[PDB]
Amino acid sequence: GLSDGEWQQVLNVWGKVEADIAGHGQEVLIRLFTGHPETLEKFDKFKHLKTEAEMKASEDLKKHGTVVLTALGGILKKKGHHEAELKPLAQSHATKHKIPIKYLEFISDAIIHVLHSKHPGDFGADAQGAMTKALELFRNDIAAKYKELGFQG
Ligand code: HEM
Ligand SMILES: [O-]
Repeated sequence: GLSDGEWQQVLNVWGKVEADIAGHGQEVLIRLFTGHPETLEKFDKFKHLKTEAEMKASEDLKKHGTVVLTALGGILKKKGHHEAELKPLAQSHATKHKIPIKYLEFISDAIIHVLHSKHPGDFGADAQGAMTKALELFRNDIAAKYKELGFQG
């Protein structure tokens, strides 16, 4: 797990995201979709976004970005005691949305990239280490639920 010091770093970094949840959410999803087009296909409502300009101009994409980061933020604030919050998310993503765990790795990487992109020089090595541990814990706990369901893709 993460140490108290690491969780404090995670939540300090998260404060940066909370100042502009929509902007961060939008950029994380655009980073995901442009770097891994196959992920866009999992969203029937975003499949029409044929270009990054259309992605940038989509208010519904920003809306979903807000939903995604709000959910992740809720989980992070639990500092690992997130079973009740994480289980339903893991189950909807495996059973309803059919999201392979690889795509969760992709979005975790996108979050780290967006943090550096929006806060260059202000997302330190310690902060990156802590946030990475938090995202890995998140991903790994979802993976355990995916294994329970026998879900691969
Ligand atoms: C940080 C990771 C993620 C978080 C916190 C997150 C959170 C959410 C939430 C809260 C919802 C709405 C409630 C629900 O259906 O469970 C949702 C819906 C959805 N998610 Fe995610 N998600 C994550 C990653 C992904 C990834 C990586 C994909 C696909 C590559 C994905 C695909 C979907 C789809 C298709 C929906 C339904 C969208 C719609 O048509 O309204 N999610 N997600
Ligand atoms: O999502």
